[PDB]
Amino acid sequence: TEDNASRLEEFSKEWKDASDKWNA
Amino acid sequence: TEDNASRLEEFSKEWKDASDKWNA
Repeated sequence: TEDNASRLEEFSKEWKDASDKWNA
Repeated sequence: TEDNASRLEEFSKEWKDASDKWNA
């Protein structure tokens, strides 16, 4: 569970970067 | 674990919105 949570906390940065890129 | 699951259930809506936007 904690490993999966760490994976998602890592992936959220990538998703935020993608959303910021696509907002422009 | 339950807080992380709630976070992912919230984020899935945003990902679905992004996929729907990019399908057009």
